[PDB]
Amino acid sequence: KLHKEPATLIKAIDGDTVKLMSSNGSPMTFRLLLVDTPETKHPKKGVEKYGPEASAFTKKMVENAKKIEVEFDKGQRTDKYGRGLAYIYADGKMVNEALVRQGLAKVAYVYKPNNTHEQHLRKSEAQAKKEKLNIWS
Ligand SMILES: Cc1cn([C@H]2C[C@H](OP(=O)(O)O)[C@@H](COP(=O)(O)O)O2)c(=O)[nH]c1=O
Ligand SMILES: [Ca+2]
Repeated sequence: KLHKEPATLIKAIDGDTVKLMSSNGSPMTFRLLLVDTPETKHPKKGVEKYGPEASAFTKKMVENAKKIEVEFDKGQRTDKYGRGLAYIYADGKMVNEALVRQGLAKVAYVYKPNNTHEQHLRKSEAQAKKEKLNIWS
């Protein structure tokens, strides 16, 4: 149902933003749907706590994968900054979920109709909270 396709890593930027080579054949910046990892680049809030950890996690995950796939939700495919909005998978593992599960991101920016995996992400977030991991420590 959801549109999914292969992509190739260009570079990991931070915990929730990565540059990939789309099936299109064009280099694009992707921002992970439904999550927010702590900031590491913008002068507002600074280098938030867990930022570097979130960044390291994502980098590790995409750099070690055999296969990267991008899955678009049902509504808009790009944000106002021109970033592609998707669920990213590394060897069939959802990075968006992986981060939440570890308490390295919170569920955020839920913009209907792009919320197909919201409940899934929410459950993982509840578990991380319950286990008092990283952000929830
Ligand atoms: C995740 C996501 C973020 N965004 C926008 C909202 C925020 O804009 P503003 O910058 O105007 O606040 C910003 C959050 O991204 P970052 O966490 O990368 O900064 O990107 C969307 O528009 N749609 C989305 O699905
Ligand atoms: Ca962020």
